[PDB]
Amino acid sequence: SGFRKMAFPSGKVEGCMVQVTCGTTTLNGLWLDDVVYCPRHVICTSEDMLNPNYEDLLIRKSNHNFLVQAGNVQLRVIGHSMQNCVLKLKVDTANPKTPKYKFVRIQPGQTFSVLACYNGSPSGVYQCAMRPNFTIKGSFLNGSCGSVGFNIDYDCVSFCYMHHMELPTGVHAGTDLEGNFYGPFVDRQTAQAAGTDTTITVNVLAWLYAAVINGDRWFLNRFTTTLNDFNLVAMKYNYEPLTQDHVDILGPLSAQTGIAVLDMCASLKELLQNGMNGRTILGSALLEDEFTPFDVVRQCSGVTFQ
Amino acid sequence: SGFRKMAFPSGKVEGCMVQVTCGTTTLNGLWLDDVVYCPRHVICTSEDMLNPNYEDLLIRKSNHNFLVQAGNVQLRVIGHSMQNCVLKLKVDTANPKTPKYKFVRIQPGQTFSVLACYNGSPSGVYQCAMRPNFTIKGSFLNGSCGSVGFNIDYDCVSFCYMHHMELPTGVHAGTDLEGNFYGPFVDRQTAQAAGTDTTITVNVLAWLYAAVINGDRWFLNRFTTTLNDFNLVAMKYNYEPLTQDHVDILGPLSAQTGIAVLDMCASLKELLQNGMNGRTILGSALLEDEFTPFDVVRQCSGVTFQ
Ligand SMILES: *[C@@H](CS(C)(=O)=O)[C@H](CCC(N)=O)NC(=O)[C@H](CC(C)C)NC(=O)[C@@H](NC(=O)[C@H](CC)NC(=O)CCOCCOCCOCCOCCNC(=O)CCCC[C@H]1[SH]=C[C@@H]2NC(=O)N[C@@H]21)C(C)(C)C
Ligand SMILES: *[C@@H](CS(C)(=O)=O)[C@H](CCC(N)=O)NC(=O)[C@H](CC(C)C)NC(=O)[C@@H](NC(=O)[C@H](CC)NC(=O)CCOCCOCCOCCOCCNC(=O)CCCC[C@H]1[SH]=C[C@@H]2NC(=O)N[C@@H]21)C(C)(C)C
Ligand SMILES: [Cl-]
Ligand SMILES: [Cl-]
Ligand SMILES: [Cl-]
Ligand code: NA
Ligand code: NA
Repeated sequence: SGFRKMAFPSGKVEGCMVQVTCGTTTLNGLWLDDVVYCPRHVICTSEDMLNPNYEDLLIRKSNHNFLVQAGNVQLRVIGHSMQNCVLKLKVDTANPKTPKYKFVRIQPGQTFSVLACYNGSPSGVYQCAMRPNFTIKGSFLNGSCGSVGFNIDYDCVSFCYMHHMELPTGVHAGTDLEGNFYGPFVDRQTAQAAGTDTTITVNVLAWLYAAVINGDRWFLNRFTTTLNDFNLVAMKYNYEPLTQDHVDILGPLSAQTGIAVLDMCASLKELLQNGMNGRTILGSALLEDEFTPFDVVRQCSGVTFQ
Repeated sequence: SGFRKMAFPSGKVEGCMVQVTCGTTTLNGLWLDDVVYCPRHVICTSEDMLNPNYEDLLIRKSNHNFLVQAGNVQLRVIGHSMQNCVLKLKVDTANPKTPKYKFVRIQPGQTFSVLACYNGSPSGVYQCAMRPNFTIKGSFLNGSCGSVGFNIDYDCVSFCYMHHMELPTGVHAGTDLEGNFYGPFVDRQTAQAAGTDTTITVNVLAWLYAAVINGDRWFLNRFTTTLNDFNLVAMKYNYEPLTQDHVDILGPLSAQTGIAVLDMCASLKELLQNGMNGRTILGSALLEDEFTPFDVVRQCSGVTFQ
């Protein structure tokens, strides 16, 4: 038993991380097969990141204007193209450690592991969620771009995020592995703001089910609620409205625990209105929203089948 | 910027994980060089884990009573010995992926990454701390024994924990890699209890420095305190007494931020007496104690030198 912010094992992604340098710009690349993927802003100088012309910048470059190092061993670039906001660099050697993989574009509320990298080298792993405003609450410094987010399913790595920038609020923005931004953001040093964020209601409910699985039951009450009366309360506390589809995906946890989804909604309603009274739930004084229903089943049972 | 519960990249440890089976007991082993390390209770049957005689159980076994699988490929055992609560299994093949490593025994308050494993296969990574009562607040199920805790320094893996059991309070106990229990625990299914736990004061202070580094400053006040007047308050809230040695190891964060350690103690005193008033610090309503001073410097700067 126990319930932690759990990330996927990072080794399969570590074997893909390389360094990419173009001019006075160095960052991280993802080496899969004979392609290295990386943020297109590697082709900028610092003096030219406010409103760059990537199209011009790219034609002006040749394959020898890209040092790719896999640790110590240079990889010769033999081709270069841009898709949306990523650079694809064709190299002369397929990565022997390329895992089984997919490029996926995730939905807001979905979680993933981030391998934070510097100088093409893995530094740390943590878990986070695509926020409803298409930002992530990451931990990233200068040099971290090209770090990726991923889920693992079987021996299959689903890459979902590549890091590009920090907004002034201290939150992070990036792309899918086809180079398409999550949210209404562009890769330039302009005054962009995220939407006001919201609490991921279905994840809060999933995490109250994890608390019950782990013997933490004090907040369960004898009441029920309708979906609309729940949303009337929840939206007052800046929770996303709960949808029938979200009730549906909670069904397996409801069946496992014997607590009806709208009964768990009743418990959450009372927690929002009354607060916790100095109590905690799985060691938290806040209601956590960065575990999906799948995350709860994986950590509480699925891992034993690894 | 940003501050997450960050684990070390797990790939170097993933390359060491194998499965060990002896009879009706399967768990995880750590394969370094030509030795596999694992909990000695692999030599029990379930019916015989209440008060086993490991000495007897061990002599009754031969090298062919141990199936070691590195994924699909069996490793022939050519010798077997017991040190404290670990089994060492000599095999005929040194692990080609053995990292540079040390066995270290950590202190209470120190943090480490856990690679949780089932069937000799990596399932998840999370960060935790050796609690003052020599337990850890883990996430472990049936099949997880032999999962390890570690820190990485350079390319060097310091192994500090091997998982053996869960106490009735839902917390975890285990050994160093020489098989010595952290705390007053034994590897048998008897009614053992941990000491009442305490809050790791120096880690709370480290995490208030991380909050200041990351622009979260609301809780800083104009006051100072003496060490004894601080401990008078802190011990009332179940905090470990702050020692001069703990003040000393906060010095680098004090110099970086320009906030004197005893001024930060004054801010923590006011937080303990008044509470947060619905405010949060780095997204928490509780004062977090599972980041060391080193953890804060690593995540806020050190990683850029990876
Ligand atoms: C990874 C990179 S690496 C290489 O280090 O590995 C890092 C990861 C960072 C992290 N901590 O997570 N990423 C980066 O460093 C980013 C790279 C960028 C290429 C995306 N950068 C950042 O993350 C930086 N973040 C930002 O800069 C953010 C969001 C991008 N923004 C801000 O912080 C707020 C800044 O606002 C300042 C105001 O900016 C301008 C306002 O925008 C509107 C104007 O836009 C149109 C521009 N117009 C022109 O240029 C016209 C020119 C010609 C006509 C002119 S000339 C005379 C006329 N008069 C006029 O008025 N106009 C006419 C960072 C580093 C975190 C801060
Ligand atoms: C990893 C293993 S694996 C194989 O699955 O990979 C797992 C990880 C578990 C996890 N979730 O983290 N680990 C385990 O399964 C552990 C393996 C063990 C070998 C350590 N087990 C556990 O973690 C279990 N945990 C526990 O069992 C814990 C702590 C060990 N304890 C409890 O939960 C509380 C249980 O208390 C029950 C009472 O027990 C007995 C009281 O103890 C005092 C007595 O001790 C002396 C015994 N005396 C004798 O035997 C005397 C016999 C002869 C004389 C007798 S006969 C007639 C006379 N009359 C008398 O009165 N006496 C005389 C677990 C699985 C989590 C619950
Ligand atoms: Cl939701
Ligand atoms: Cl302390
Ligand atoms: Cl909290
Ligand atoms: Na919803
Ligand atoms: Na102390």
